[PDB]
Amino acid sequence: ATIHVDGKEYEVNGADNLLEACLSLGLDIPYFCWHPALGSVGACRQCAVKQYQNAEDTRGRLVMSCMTPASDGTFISIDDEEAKQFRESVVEWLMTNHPHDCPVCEEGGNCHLQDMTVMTGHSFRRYRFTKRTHRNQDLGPFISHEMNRCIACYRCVRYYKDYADGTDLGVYGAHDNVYFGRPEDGTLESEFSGNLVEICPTGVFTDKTHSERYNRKWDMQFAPSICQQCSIGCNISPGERYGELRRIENRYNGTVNHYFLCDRGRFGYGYVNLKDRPRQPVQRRGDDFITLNAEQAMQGAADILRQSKKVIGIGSPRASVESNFALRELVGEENFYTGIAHGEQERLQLALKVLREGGIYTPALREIESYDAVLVLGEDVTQTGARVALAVRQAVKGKAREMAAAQKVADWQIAAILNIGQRAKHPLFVTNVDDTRLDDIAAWTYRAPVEDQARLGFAIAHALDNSAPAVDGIEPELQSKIDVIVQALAGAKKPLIISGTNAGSLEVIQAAANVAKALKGRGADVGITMIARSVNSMGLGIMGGGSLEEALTELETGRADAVVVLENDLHRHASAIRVNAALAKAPLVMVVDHQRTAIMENAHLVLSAASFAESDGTVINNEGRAQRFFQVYDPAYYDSKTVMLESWRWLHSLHSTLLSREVDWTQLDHVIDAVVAKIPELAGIKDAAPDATFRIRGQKLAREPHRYSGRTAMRANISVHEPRQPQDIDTMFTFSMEGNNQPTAHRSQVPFAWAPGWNSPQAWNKFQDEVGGKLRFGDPGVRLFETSENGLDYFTSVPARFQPQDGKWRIAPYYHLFGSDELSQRAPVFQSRMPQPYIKLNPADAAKLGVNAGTRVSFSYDGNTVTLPVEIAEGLTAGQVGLPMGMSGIAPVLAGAHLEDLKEA
Amino acid sequence: AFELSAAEREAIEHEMHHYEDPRAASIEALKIVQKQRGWVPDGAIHAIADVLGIPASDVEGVATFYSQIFRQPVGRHVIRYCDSVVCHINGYQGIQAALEKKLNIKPGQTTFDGRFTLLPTCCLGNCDKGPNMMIDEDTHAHLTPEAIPELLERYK
Amino acid sequence: ATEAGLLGKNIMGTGFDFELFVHTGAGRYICGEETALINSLEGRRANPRSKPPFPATSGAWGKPTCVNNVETLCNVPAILANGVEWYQNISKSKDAGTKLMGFSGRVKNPGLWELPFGTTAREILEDYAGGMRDGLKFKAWQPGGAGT
Ligand SMILES: Cc1cc2nc3c(=O)[nH]c(=O)nc-3n(C[C@H](O)[C@H](O)[C@H](O)COP(=O)(O)O)c2cc1C
Ligand code: SF4
Ligand code: SF4
Ligand code: SF4
Ligand code: FES
Ligand code: FES
Ligand SMILES: [Ca+2]
Repeated sequence: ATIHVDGKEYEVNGADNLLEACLSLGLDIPYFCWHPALGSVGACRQCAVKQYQNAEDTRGRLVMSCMTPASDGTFISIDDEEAKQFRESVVEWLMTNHPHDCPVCEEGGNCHLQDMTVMTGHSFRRYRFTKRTHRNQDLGPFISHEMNRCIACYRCVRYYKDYADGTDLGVYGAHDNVYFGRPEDGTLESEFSGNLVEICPTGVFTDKTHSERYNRKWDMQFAPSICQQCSIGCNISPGERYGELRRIENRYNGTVNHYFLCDRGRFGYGYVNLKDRPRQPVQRRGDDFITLNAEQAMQGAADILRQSKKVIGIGSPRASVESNFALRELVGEENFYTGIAHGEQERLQLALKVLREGGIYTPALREIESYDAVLVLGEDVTQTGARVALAVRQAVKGKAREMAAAQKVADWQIAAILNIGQRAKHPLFVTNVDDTRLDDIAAWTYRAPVEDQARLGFAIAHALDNSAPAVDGIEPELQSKIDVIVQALAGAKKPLIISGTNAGSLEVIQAAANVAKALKGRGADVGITMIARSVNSMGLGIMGGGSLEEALTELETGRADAVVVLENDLHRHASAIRVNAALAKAPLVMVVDHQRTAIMENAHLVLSAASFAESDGTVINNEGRAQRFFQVYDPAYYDSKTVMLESWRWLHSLHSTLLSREVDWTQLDHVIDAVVAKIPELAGIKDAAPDATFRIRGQKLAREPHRYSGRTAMRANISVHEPRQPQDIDTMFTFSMEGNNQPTAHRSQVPFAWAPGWNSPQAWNKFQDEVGGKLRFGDPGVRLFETSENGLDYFTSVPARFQPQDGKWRIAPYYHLFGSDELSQRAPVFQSRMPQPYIKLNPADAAKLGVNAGTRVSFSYDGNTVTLPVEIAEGLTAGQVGLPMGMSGIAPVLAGAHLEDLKEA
Repeated sequence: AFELSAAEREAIEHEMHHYEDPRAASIEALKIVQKQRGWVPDGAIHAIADVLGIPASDVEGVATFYSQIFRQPVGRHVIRYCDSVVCHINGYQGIQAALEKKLNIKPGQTTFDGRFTLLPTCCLGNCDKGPNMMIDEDTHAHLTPEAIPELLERYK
Repeated sequence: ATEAGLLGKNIMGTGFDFELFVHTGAGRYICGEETALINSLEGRRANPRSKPPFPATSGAWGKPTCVNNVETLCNVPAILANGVEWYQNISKSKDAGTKLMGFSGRVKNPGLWELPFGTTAREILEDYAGGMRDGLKFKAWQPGGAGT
């Protein structure tokens, strides 16, 4: 299409509206109610331009650019005097009731309303009457509410209800008394409620966790990082001030997470700021805990390791690829053990084999929204891979999108699309041990044990393809439900099969692979998604190694007398008594970690490792994409006694001091080169980000904005002499403002979005190739493996149906977005959001045991009689006890296990 | 707490039969609850939402959008005087002042005995016979300030 | 009409099924706007909708919908019963048929009369409304409601 803006010719997409087309061209049109991910509704009336009928037209008329298609031969003017006057008048009308709040408002300096007030040129107030006022609501521990600042742009309700499918936020009242919030005080129930603080263009919805230690956007030190709280790999911009992690902002990745995070990623960062974190190397000498610097810690550890007869290393899926590789190089490949249990390792390696050998394409997180039917087997996605659940909700809305496209409705006219679609949706079928949060939009939900969910998957695969193994013993009603799923999946152009390792069942993953293979054999464009457990579960699976049980066996038999545990608490993957006994038997325990864990009491040496905020590295997400995270700040800048290094730096220096008796702190690119030289399956992590020599016209990439303040005073109380700028030899970023963050700079790692005149998250428009698309020079992160040419065979190991044995209680896993992840559950703001510990019981089982809801019952696992209160689960099948995985005292390895003597305390 | 009565629930499902989407019975469900209890209390929002299968935020948005759905307690009789343009020409201000004097309450308020609540309302579609008022279900036209106390006695 | 077969199933034996409901409002002036009317009928807040699409293609619950005033639908049966030629020759004006017109507000006879299009406002004011009341002089008038 061809448009003429202010007498200048432009080539645009005709299927776009004029606002997103002009913003993609670099032109500035003020806007409030439009969002790239939410569509156009034409509410705020801010985006007025003057449209002319033809070239020889001087009158024109004011139109909404967001509601006007960018059709071929379209003549508009942005800088027309009447259009500018009307846009200024719209800002002025918004300003009549706006509170005098910018100094005490958390949005200030990051506020889209401030930016558009300045952009329209409105700075003189002639309104003299009263301003309307609203009372605020309590919205829970994450979101702070201030309705005075609302401009009634309806972005919050459109995102929360129409996009995120939330139910507890709405708009109330009428005329100028419209109110946006909950129907009563309470916590916002959506797992994606935290995106309101970026969706809202004003300071109505703000980050309460950031508000506690508030600082302005210009004062932040930003880095591009990867969220560490699950396996999805959403791109984040952590921002630090005064040595503490202050905020997690969304970093736009047009391939993975685009505009949105989940609440665990956004608000679960508080473990970085915990005061009990190790900051120096500490050696246990008898009952004394002496503090070492880096060099003598390396020398003492190297001497003791040299005296040892066999050193084993226990990695973790929390640690990066480089850290796990450095531990593997320190101890040797045959002495390296993954820190996860044997069953978890089997499930993770099966998921990896399905992903990189199954011949079925695995989609990125944005690509999930383009699928026409979804079958989720076993994986409680909202509690384990939440952003996948949000993308699945978008894929469900795809049917209304297609129906509206059949009626020649433009794809941005979202209200017309929703009106045409009504309650029609693409088919979604979820299976779990109980109800999920996707049940509101799912075409069907199967509440069954993991064996029965696997049998349902195998039956679906057999009915799709007769070469798949059959299932004997399916009831006719379950058969009818299976047939419903089969005709929904067979008639889909793009079916998607989602599973993962969190169900605790190998057979669930096998059944999902069988369904995907059966759909691939019929010629469908089938995709498969595997949800892993942790941020680098897939990287640890690719690297490989022995299980934690084998490492504990080596420690117990005395074959290994030295153990180096990297970033692993070891209690989530094995019983605490066995771990404690094996670690007490070992004459040397060294723990390299950034969190004070329970195994540090028996540790002979503790190395103060860096968390993700203080370290660089690579993590492989659930789709196999290698992504680099960069260090946010120097931990030694304020506290000069802090010796907190990257885990790979500690382990490389330990290996060098063990070999040549000399220290070697090395560089990140050297470790990455060693990884890609030694492990060819991880060769793609080299191209996840450019090396430390990368420059934009000779200059590095700035971590902090150009208006960063307090350089000669932030450390003045410690010393009036300003310290040296922290040097970054590892990456291409600099720990200063003296660098490049231009939106036109040829790079893919953007620490934060800022453009002149766009101080809010709307500056990501300037950083994109087209608005709502990808980053201008490509989204960061590369895929490790391509889709294989040939697939796997059908898995013939169809399990038998679940049978409740008397006196034995099968543990059904229950996951929680707030509580199941280890580091995020250590965050203090999550404790209020955390559910109270519980045990779920069937009504028949609770009546048989003579217990009601709330009564405290006790059970013994690995010789630990623990007591929990009972709540009644309607959807749980009898013979099962529902336990909250990943919580304190309940390890995630308990999923699929069995319970004895479960009786009332 | 709030519990929907059997008659209210049955009327709500009967209204749900009239449409292809049960959300379309939200206004009439709120009106049914208001007709039974004078107004719509806070628990009625959640009850109507549970019966209709729609979120409580949507029911509250509907209830607070429409002016004749009362989300605050009202008196036994709701006086609604027209304050629109033709009744302004015909002199609704004298009628309003007579109501002020007789009831001793401002518009939007309720009398101390809970007998009356005074409310302005938009044009009642009776402009040729103005000024107009609407007590609970009866519209009174050709109003004069002298006839207002006589009109208010027949609503006990 | 339902008891006499004018409404319901098989009206006049023609096989046409038509059910007529009465939806009572809850008091907002914006509900008369046709797309806001459709939103209110669906049980939502009565915000209007952007056009296009018009309700004829996707209106109530996404279906084809036609919204018409009471007086238009009341003009329909006389057109169908007496014919097009009678309706065109009601008056010699560009707007065909009769219209309910009136005058209100401190006139001698405020009311409503069915008049052909092209009737002057002076004819309605004096010959039908009786002019202004005694002691009052004409100052202004609004032709078609508060929004004119
Ligand atoms: C704010 C607003 C309120 C309206 N209220 C009414 C109304 O109460 N009754 C009505 O028939 N039309 C009303 N209309 C006009 C309708 O939008 C629509 O044109 C009409 O109801 C049906 O069209 P018709 O005149 O061809 O029958 C209103 C329009 C607006 C903008
Ligand atoms: S929302 Fe924006 S304009 Fe309003 S007080 Fe806050 S910073 Fe100022
Ligand atoms: S609360 Fe924020 S997002 Fe919602 S309408 Fe008001 S300004 Fe817009
Ligand atoms: S979905 Fe996972 S990776 Fe993404 S923000 Fe949430 S916890 Fe982080
Ligand atoms: S952005 Fe177009 S009217 Fe709001
Ligand atoms: S102006 Fe009062 S009834 Fe119409
Ligand atoms: Ca570094």
